[PDB]
Amino acid sequence: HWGYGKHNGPEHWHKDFPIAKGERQSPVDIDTHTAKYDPSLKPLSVSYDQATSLRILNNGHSFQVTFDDSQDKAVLKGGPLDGTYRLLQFHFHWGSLDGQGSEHTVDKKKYAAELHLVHWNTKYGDVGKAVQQPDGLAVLGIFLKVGSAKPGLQKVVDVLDSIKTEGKSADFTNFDPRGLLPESLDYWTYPGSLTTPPLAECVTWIVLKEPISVSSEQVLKFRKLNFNGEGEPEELMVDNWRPAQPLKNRQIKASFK
Ligand SMILES: NS(=O)(=O)c1ccc(-c2ccccc2)cc1
Ligand SMILES: [Zn+2]
Repeated sequence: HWGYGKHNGPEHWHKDFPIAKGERQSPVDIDTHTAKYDPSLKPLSVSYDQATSLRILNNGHSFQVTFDDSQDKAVLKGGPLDGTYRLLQFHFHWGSLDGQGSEHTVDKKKYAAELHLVHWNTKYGDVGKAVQQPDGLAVLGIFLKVGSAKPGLQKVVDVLDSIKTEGKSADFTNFDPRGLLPESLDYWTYPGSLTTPPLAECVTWIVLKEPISVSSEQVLKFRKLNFNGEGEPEELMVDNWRPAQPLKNRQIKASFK
């Protein structure tokens, strides 16, 4: 199946998922001088006070923290969105070195990593239905740069040796995703897609302008994870990012002047 190496990486994905060459693929480069300020954009509403985390999982392409989405516990609203979207999971994309790893770029600048908080539109009832709709998901993207440690990330870092290889999972209850957010919720937004297969064109992307800082020790622990399952030749889970895709007939809008 698909992955991030020479022979199964993003250049190959269109063969099994031909929407890879579609009209609203993600990620994209955010040209900040071309993105237009929209004064009609509302502030984001991030309501995570009741978030209920469940598990942390190595899925062979990232690690994921999954939440209870059977109720409106942790929801994203406002911004460019109409309706309520429930937080299902978050995961990251990162590099083998600090100068690459993010999926979106800002004036061609690459961050060391990128956090994706994945939400689905409750009017579609479940995420499987939502992925089939052009407004089915909203992914909140947050850049990571290397500098000071992010204290709200360390509980995640602490447990990664227990899910080194594909298929391993662990209890990861009582995690507060509010500890991963930057101060500002100013954002860019465009219509796009999932950045891994099935690459469905179902995502309103909301990318925050302010990155969070993480320490070199924290990102080091990401780079120690493995794509392989246990017992297979060890291939470090690094550079699990899709490069920027053609913007085509899309405009990126900014919530801030
Ligand atoms: N990297 S991402 O754009 O935030 C992403 C989120 C969810 C999914 C996904 C995969 C399978 C079923 C539902 C959602 C894929 C990519
Ligand atoms: Zn992602």
